Amino acid sequence: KSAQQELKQRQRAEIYALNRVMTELEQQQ
Amino acid sequence: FFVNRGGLPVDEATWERMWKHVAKIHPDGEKVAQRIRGATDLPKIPIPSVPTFQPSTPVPERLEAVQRYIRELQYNHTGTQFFEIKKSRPLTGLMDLAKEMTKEALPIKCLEAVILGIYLTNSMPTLERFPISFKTYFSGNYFRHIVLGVNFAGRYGALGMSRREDLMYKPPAFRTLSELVLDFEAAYGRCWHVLKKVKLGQSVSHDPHSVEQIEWKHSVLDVERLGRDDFRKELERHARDMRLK
Repeated sequence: KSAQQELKQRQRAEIYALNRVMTELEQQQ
Repeated sequence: FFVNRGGLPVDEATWERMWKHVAKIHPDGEKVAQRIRGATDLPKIPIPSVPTFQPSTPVPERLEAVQRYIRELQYNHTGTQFFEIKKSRPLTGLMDLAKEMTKEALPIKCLEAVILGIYLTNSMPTLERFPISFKTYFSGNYFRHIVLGVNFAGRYGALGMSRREDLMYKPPAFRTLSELVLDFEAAYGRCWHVLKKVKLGQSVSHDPHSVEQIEWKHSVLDVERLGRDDFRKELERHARDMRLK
C-alpha cells in the first residue's frame, strides 16, 4: 500500500522526465 | 504507441517494453534510459489540481480552465498509452477511468482528453458535448484524431489534446458546426494533411453514472465524395439532429 504509493511516485517522475526528452526529440525530428 | 493494460503502477513487462521502445526510437535511447531509470535527482511533478468553478463563473471561462488542466497533463510522447480506453464501454466506466486519470496525473493523447473533457464538463448542463473524429491523409499514410466538440449558447467550440495548437482547443464562438469543422480542415490543410472523413457523435449525457454508450459515429461524412456544399449541408443536418435531442 504505502510501498505502492512510492512505486507510483517513482514511475510518474520517470515518466515525465522521459516525456520531456521525447517531446524535445519529436519537436526536433 | 503501445497501450498499458493492467493499470497503474505500470507492470514490469509494460515498463520494460516502454523503455525498449524508447531505446530504439530515440538516438541515445539507451543513454536516455540509463540517465532516467533509477535516477534520484528527477523533478517532482506536482499533481495538477482539478479545476472547480463558482456558480457565477461563465461557461466559456470554465472551458478555458478545463482546457488548461488538460494541457497541464502534457501530451504523451513516450510511445506508451497509460490508460486503455474501450470506446464501447458504458459512460460510467469511462467516467471512472477519467477520475482515475485526474488522480494519477499522467500524460495523455486525443481520446483520453475527450473522455476527460466529458468528465470535467458534466457539471455544465447548459453545455452540450459531442465527439468529433478526423481521418486525414499525408505522404501515403492515414491518420486519426479526435476532439470533443462543444456547444454553448448556440455557438460551437472544442476541447482536446493534440500535437498542434490549432487542432485542439476552439473557444465556443463559431456560429455553426460547419464553421468549426471547416476551421479544423483549414488547420489540417495548413499542415499539408488532406481531410478524408469526419465522424460526429451525438450529445453525451451529463449523468456520470449513466449506463448508456457514447454514440461516436452518428454521422460519418466522406469529405471528398460529398463536396463543399453537401459537406456543409450534412454538418448542419448533424447539428439539427443534436439540438433536437
